[PDB]
Amino acid sequence: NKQFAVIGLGRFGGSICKELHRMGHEVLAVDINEEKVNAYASYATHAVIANATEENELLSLGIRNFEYVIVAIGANIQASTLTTLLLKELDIPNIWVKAQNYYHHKVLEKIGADRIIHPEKDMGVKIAQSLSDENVLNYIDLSDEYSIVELLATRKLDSKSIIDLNVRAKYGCTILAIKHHGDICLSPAPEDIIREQDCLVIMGHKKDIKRFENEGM
Amino acid sequence: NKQFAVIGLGRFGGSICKELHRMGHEVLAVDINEEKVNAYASYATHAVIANATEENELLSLGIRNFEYVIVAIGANIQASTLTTLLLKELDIPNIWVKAQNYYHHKVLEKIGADRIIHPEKDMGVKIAQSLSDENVLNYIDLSDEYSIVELLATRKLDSKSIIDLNVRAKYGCTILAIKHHGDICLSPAPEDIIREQDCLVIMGHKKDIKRFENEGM
Amino acid sequence: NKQFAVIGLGRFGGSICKELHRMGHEVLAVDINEEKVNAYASYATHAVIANATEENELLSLGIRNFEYVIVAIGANIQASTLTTLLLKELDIPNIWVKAQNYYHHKVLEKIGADRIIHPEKDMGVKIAQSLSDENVLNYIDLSDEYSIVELLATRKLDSKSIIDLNVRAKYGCTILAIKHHGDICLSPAPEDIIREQDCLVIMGHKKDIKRFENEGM
Amino acid sequence: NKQFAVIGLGRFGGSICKELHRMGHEVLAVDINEEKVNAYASYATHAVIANATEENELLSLGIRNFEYVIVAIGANIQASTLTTLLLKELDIPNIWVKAQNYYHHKVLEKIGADRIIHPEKDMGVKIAQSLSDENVLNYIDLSDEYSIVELLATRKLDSKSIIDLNVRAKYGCTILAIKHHGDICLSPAPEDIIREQDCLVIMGHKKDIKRFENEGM
Amino acid sequence: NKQFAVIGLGRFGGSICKELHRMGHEVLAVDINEEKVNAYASYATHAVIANATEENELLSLGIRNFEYVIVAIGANIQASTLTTLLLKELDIPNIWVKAQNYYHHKVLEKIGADRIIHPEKDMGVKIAQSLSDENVLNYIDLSDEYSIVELLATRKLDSKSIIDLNVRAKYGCTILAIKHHGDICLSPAPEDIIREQDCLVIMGHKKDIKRFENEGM
Amino acid sequence: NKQFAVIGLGRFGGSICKELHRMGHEVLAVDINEEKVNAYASYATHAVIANATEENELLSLGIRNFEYVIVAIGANIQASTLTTLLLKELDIPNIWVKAQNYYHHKVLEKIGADRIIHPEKDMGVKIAQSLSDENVLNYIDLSDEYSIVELLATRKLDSKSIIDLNVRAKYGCTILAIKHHGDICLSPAPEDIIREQDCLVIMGHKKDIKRFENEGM
Amino acid sequence: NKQFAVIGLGRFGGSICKELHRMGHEVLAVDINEEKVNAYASYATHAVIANATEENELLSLGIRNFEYVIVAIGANIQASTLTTLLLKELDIPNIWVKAQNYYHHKVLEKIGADRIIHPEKDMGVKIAQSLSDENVLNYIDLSDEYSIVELLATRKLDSKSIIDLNVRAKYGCTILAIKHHGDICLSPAPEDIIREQDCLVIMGHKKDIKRFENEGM
Amino acid sequence: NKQFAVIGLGRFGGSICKELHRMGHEVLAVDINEEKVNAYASYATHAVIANATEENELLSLGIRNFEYVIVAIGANIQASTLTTLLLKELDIPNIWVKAQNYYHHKVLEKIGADRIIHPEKDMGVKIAQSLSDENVLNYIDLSDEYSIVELLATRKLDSKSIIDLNVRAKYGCTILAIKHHGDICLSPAPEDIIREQDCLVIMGHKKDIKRFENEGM
Ligand SMILES: Nc1ncnc2c1ncn2[C@@H]1O[C@H](COP(=O)(O)OP(=O)(O)OP(=O)(O)O)[C@@H](O)[C@H]1O
Ligand SMILES: Nc1ncnc2c1ncn2[C@@H]1O[C@H](COP(=O)(O)OP(=O)(O)OP(=O)(O)O)[C@@H](O)[C@H]1O
Ligand SMILES: Nc1ncnc2c1ncn2[C@@H]1O[C@H](COP(=O)(O)OP(=O)(O)OP(=O)(O)O)[C@@H](O)[C@H]1O
Ligand SMILES: Nc1ncnc2c1ncn2[C@@H]1O[C@H](COP(=O)(O)OP(=O)(O)OP(=O)(O)O)[C@@H](O)[C@H]1O
Ligand SMILES: Nc1ncnc2c1ncn2[C@@H]1O[C@H](COP(=O)(O)OP(=O)(O)OP(=O)(O)O)[C@@H](O)[C@H]1O
Ligand SMILES: Nc1ncnc2c1ncn2[C@@H]1O[C@H](COP(=O)(O)OP(=O)(O)OP(=O)(O)O)[C@@H](O)[C@H]1O
Ligand SMILES: Nc1ncnc2c1ncn2[C@@H]1O[C@H](COP(=O)(O)OP(=O)(O)OP(=O)(O)O)[C@@H](O)[C@H]1O
Ligand SMILES: Nc1ncnc2c1ncn2[C@@H]1O[C@H](COP(=O)(O)OP(=O)(O)OP(=O)(O)O)[C@@H](O)[C@H]1O
Ligand code: NA
Ligand code: NA
Ligand code: NA
Ligand code: NA
Repeated sequence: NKQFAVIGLGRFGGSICKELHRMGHEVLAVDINEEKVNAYASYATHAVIANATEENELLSLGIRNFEYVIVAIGANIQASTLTTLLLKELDIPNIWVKAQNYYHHKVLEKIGADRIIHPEKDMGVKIAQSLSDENVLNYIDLSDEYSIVELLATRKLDSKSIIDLNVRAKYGCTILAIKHHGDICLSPAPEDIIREQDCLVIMGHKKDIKRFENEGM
Repeated sequence: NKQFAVIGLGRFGGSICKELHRMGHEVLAVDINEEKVNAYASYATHAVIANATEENELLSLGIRNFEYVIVAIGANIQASTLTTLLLKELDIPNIWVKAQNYYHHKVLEKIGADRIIHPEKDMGVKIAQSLSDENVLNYIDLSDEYSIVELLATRKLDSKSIIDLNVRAKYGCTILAIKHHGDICLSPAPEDIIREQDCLVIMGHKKDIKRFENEGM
Repeated sequence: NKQFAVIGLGRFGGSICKELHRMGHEVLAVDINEEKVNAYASYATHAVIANATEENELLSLGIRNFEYVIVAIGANIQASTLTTLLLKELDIPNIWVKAQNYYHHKVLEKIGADRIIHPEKDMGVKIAQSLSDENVLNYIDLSDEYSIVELLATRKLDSKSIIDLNVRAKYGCTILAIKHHGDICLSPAPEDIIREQDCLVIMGHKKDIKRFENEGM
Repeated sequence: NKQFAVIGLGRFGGSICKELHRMGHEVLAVDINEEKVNAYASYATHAVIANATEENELLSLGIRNFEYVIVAIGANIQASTLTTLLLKELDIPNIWVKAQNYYHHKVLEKIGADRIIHPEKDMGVKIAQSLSDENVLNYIDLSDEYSIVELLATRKLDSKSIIDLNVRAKYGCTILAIKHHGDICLSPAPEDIIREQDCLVIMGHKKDIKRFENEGM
Repeated sequence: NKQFAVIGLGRFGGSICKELHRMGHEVLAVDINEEKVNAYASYATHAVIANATEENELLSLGIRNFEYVIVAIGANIQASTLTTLLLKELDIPNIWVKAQNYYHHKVLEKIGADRIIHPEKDMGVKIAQSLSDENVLNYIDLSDEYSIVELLATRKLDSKSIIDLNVRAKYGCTILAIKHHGDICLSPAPEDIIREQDCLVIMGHKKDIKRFENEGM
Repeated sequence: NKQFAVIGLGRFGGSICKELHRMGHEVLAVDINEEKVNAYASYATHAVIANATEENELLSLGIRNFEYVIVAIGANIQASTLTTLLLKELDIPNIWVKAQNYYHHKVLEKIGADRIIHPEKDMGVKIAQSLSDENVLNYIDLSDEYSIVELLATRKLDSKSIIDLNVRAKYGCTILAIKHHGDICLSPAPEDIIREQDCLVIMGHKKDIKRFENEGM
Repeated sequence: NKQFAVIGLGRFGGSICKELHRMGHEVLAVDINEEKVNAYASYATHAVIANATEENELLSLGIRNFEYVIVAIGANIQASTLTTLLLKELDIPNIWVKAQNYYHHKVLEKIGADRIIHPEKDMGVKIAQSLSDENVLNYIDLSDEYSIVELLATRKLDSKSIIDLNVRAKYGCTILAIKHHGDICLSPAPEDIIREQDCLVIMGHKKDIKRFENEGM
Repeated sequence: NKQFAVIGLGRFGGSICKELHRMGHEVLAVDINEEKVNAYASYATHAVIANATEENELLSLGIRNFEYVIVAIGANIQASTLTTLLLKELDIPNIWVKAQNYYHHKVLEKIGADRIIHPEKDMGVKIAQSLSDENVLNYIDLSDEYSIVELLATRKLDSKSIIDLNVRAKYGCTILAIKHHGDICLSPAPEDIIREQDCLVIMGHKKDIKRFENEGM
């Protein structure tokens, strides 16, 4: 019953479509280029060649049978803009659009895009964070000051316990998860040790985590 | 600090350069497009116009002394491949490369790319997960089975204590954080309550977290 | 006098610029085409080569201080849209935009265009009205029902007085003006006569005016 | 019986065709681009894909069954020129052609075009008139010195009568129409009042109308 | 001598310019192609780079004072037409124009071209006449019926006197000239003989000349 | 039986083909562009779409059933060169080729072209001769020193006889033909007169003809 | 049974395919351009139009029934690179690839190309050797110091024996073959003579051969 | 030394230039591509940017004094042909030309090319011979029947003497050289043995050599 349409098969849009189909959902792959439709037809419940900037073709797809629509056109600003305008004028509930710059974001905001995504920009900032800090594998920001960070275990952390490396007192951070040799310990007891090259999931303020990385690692 | 060289100022590479310079790192912005080098001039230490595939221009850039080199050319496969093979011939320790498809990733593997990144693919996976479940704001996967997940609160959770929603034994998860009205509570107590439209950071197995999303949300 | 800035010197925009400068107004002629800026140089106060979609060039033009800004780019939808959104971000009070189709008009509505113009459409309507009825030279519509209409005289009207063609009671209209042999009579008397190939300015309901065109012409 | 052919479907030509069809006439939409024919087929009694610069195709349309022919090609000077030459050499009674510049007008004049239209230029001068004079909504020029002008009612005109604002004596102009809240009074008696934001249709010399606008408004 | 201006240095126009300068005439070689103006520089009095369709450049060339202006642009119809209409607006007495097809010839007729030339067409007619009859070297048509024709001699004419081949009464023609071994005899006598592979200039009706070509050759 | 093939339908080639067909011959029109074949099919005994630079297509036309072949490709040097090489390697008796420059002539000479034609160049020199000498309508060169010239009769020649204007004694030229009001007198008697605007066909040395034009005209 | 696939029909690849077919082998000609397939279909046991950079098409050809595969694409570096990567990932035993530069060679080496060929470069060095030494017809290098060289017999060598021109003692080289008037003597006895313009196949160190050429020739 | 001029720096021509300069010859590297002239600057005596088809630039290069001129343009047939005809018109003694197909070779034959080379074709023949027989490393053909061939040794030949493999009488060939472990033995004795993975230089009839390859290898 729940229906997703993915217009603009690219890296972002193709990933969205393939992942939504893998999850067992109803997805329609839409693209103006025939080769992209041929490539993503195996990964969609239905795939059509449609110039989504044309109205008639959009109505022929039955764009109104879809609860969610994702305009993944991010390089052609005019195409994405007028596709989103068409979709909003056809009373589509949820419209998520890939953006290209701040001004494309402003245009999509003014025309009524329900969600605007900047994939390359967010990945750029995350990869820069992992770049300057070689210890960070991944993280998630709780706010402008707090976050949960996954770290690669260290020369200094090898064979040390959670009270030997106390963080709730020495840094104000909380030990959260340990990953060793494929196994994963959640909410670990104060007796658990950490070996080198393990995955340490910690949580707290960014500055305290950086201080732990500088002194405790 | 450190020495980063961002070849190919795109959305991804430009975000990398801007974020790295915001954190005060020496970042060399390299591109072939004059307007691209003009766009990130104030957002980098040195912004030079140069063709990265030419060995003479790479020697002119002094690229052999940089510790970190990130090429962000994804659409142009030949340029990215030859630039990566060049930098590897110049014996660069850290080479991070943005890829476009599986075969580009494999050809970067064979020529010695240190870290290959697929930004749009991972972001599409994340946004598709957020699309299938509107409650999920952000998340991070500890493995192929356990994750830390951020949720948006529901009318079904307004003014309900943490002990009322026992997640340690009813589902085997752990509530981690409560963001409310711009403030944030880390590692809360069983007596703290939940209002609607709050940010709930939980941690546990994916299936158990979604079981909560079904039963209690 | 006033401050007008005509971005996009086209046929429409070039006519605007030429006419406004003929009446002695400070008009800034802005275009990307060097030959276009060279064409209207003597027909404007300042004629500058600049890309209107670039924010830096718009700041260089001092466009933030102008009271009236008219962008005449119709064919290029993306350039017109981003220029309009730019000028609105710069808080311009009066933004007049030339449009190309309905969706361009809507996207200009959503980004805050002050007045959207469709020159070719309205002129086509007028010329089609003049085509269906060869008697109509020009006209202006007071509403969707009443108009002031200019006619070319017919052999059926040579040397016939205004009282002979009673239009106030026979059709409910009013004869307004009589152009003859380069001279012009405004608000004529019932004793003035009509010769053929004269300009007859009448006013009234469209259906009644055409009823006259049928019966008396 | 009366037949119109509209060659050159653009903004101007498309408007002409759609308006002529709305009026209940026989129109044939001709265009070299298939998409334009597909778009305007719903708005024409018949629509064909024809390269109107080719003779054979023009004869195949039966261009001789048409009393009126409108060459709305205004960007390609050679195409419009040779289409008009073909049409005049095929003994078409009325040929109306959209022009682009003064020299295209001269060429069409020399080859025998029955009417030459400059839509963008006329709209440019009219919009410039409405630009410098913010009170003018629309107008119609009776001669180089006299015209009928429609104006937006003023702060000063609110709740004032036609003898309180005497124009036949104080300015030499004639009150002609009033439009208030959707209703429209024609040839109004001296007792009618005028409220703010009403539409005031006046008629007279341009200088007297401007003096009224300066002092009386 | 005289003032010629060859606009559009092509094969035809370049030949005109080269031959006219060889005979010592002031010839202005005008073209848009820089290499074309460089090619005929030593073969003209003045060779200037200029766009002929621009009125300002034509005024810069001082083209209004030239007595003879020959535009040789044939492929580009619009450029040739506008250049011709320009030069006619500048009141040039002698305007010679190279045409490409019948409609280009007609549009040059209507805009006032003084002499329209079709070089390739006439040369094709001449070469086709020489192809149908290998005896014909060159010819000139006095009318649609009588011509002066040059023939190549045949074994059937070696050492035969002019009185032996009576052409004044047997066919009604006149033998005019005998070219033999680099020498040439004008208006020969009945006693002069003919050798093979000579140039025989005859004059008369086409049918009678070909009757000779059949019977005596 | 006699067969002509015309490859390269242009102005020159199209004229050759149309004139050869008008003469009642067997012509095959060959062109790579489909529109040219469609245009010249009505003027050829057979017309085909063939890329004449391909061998297989040439053999499929039966290029060997043709005694004469005319490569009228004059703008593409490589196409004409390799078509002529193919034709000579297929043992075609007579190959006549349109040339473009002296070096193309040399190439066609070396590869074995039977005849090389420079139509535009010859017409250029002839039109230049008619340009500098406004009296010359047409002519034919007998040698480097002698020629027959057709002239427009003169103010001075009006109503004068052939002995009154003696040329065999005063100039060494021979009176040859007179054309008056459509009639044409050949080999005229010494009593024939010449009126103004008549056509005077004279024959002799170029210098004597020029002296006659200067003094006798 | 033995199967060769030749992808990339060019001069090199076309020669490989035609020669392999002449030898009586099983060859499949693959090319993205239809005309190349049409040209080489007569010279291959099977020829198909296939975009070899696409996987699906490669599997459809049955690229796995081929023991040898030759990627003769040498101008498009990306196409050849990704075709070779596909072929190696499909477990093709022998992959021989035409290269373009040293860096393309390095890429093909890293991705696992079984053989890399530089045809133009090797022919360039061989033709340069024959250029500076006009006596060398062909040769074969045994090592960096020894080679067998074929030479054109000399003015000095005419009618001289193998002991009269002793090379095993005077130069350290070995006489190997003589070719005279089409006949060829192998391992010749000490009595054989050598005439001028014969072919002399000698073998030894490069320096001794050059000394023989300088003094003995 | 000598004077070589390499026009058209390609893979073949660039290899020629590099090898000839390595051997210390005055080589003029001529190309139209600026980057190509910049690439071989250090690998030539003089590297000049020039269009070879322009006669003026060829005179500027002083090409008329060079003894050897090698044009390596193969893809561009017209440029190569006109350059060759130019250099032949300048009476160059030695003109070597790279060809692309048979007809290009013939047109170079007809215009007087001294030596025409087909590098890719001959290399394809050689590599196809090495493909049909993996034992063949290199070879040189003494005629259409006898060759000197280099083989890779087989397990079937390890530690077998030359007299054990009698090739003079069993097959009529002669073993010439044995390369082993970087050393090389010329004209070996019957007592020398053969190890596997050695280079065996043999000489004789092709059929007899392959008979050995079958029976003894
Ligand atoms: N009407 C349309 N107009 C334009 N593109 C369309 C349309 N319909 C579908 N598409 C497809 O949308 C895709 C948008 O990809 P594009 O290259 O423009 O963006 P991108 O942001 O660079 O891509 P990526 O998602 O890989 O980051 C293209 O594959 C295009 O074929
Ligand atoms: N050889 C090169 N040398 C330097 N810069 C280059 C080179 N090739 C491409 N670039 C630059 O790389 C940038 C990104 O290239 P491209 O458009 O191929 O990437 P993309 O992956 O499609 O973009 P995005 O990063 O926005 O997803 C551009 O600014 C381009 O100018
Ligand atoms: N970004 C820009 N900045 C400045 N000038 C621009 C820009 N984009 C277009 N123009 C100019 O706008 C003018 C008109 O543009 P365009 O051809 O798209 O309009 P049009 O509506 O088709 O024309 P017309 O006004 O004659 O109907 C041109 O002179 C062009 O150079
Ligand atoms: N034979 C033809 N040659 C050229 N255009 C043709 C022909 N037949 C039809 N057309 C159409 O005529 C139209 C002319 O529009 P064009 O863009 O050239 O003019 P314009 O003056 O800029 O348009 P507008 O009327 O919107 O102001 C095009 O849509 C074109 O497809
Ligand atoms: N507007 C222009 N102003 C000046 N020169 C021009 C202009 N347009 C074209 N030319 C020149 O006219 C010459 C001939 O033009 P074109 O190729 O259209 O003629 P053509 O009739 O095909 O040639 P040919 O005379 O060889 O038969 C060229 O040298 C070109 O550069
Ligand atoms: N194989 C072919 N290659 C190229 N042109 C071909 C071929 N076969 C036929 N043609 C035709 O030959 C004609 C040659 O005309 P082109 O414009 O090249 O020469 P031109 O000398 O400028 O012409 P013109 O005869 O009018 O002076 C073209 O119409 C082309 O379509
Ligand atoms: N997938 C493909 N991508 C690109 N080219 C392909 C592909 N499949 C076949 N081909 C063919 O491979 C050939 C490669 O020739 P190309 O001109 O690129 O190389 P080259 O090294 O200059 O050639 P040559 O072998 O003559 O030296 C072309 O004819 C092309 O049509
Ligand atoms: N007229 C010219 N004058 C000078 N250089 C030229 C000219 N035309 C082509 N070249 C040069 O010749 C070189 C080779 O040309 P092209 O690409 O046609 O040859 P190719 O045979 O395909 O190449 P390769 O030698 O690698 O097989 C290029 O560097 C090109 O710039
Ligand atoms: Na992207
Ligand atoms: Na317009
Ligand atoms: Na021509
Ligand atoms: Na090559």
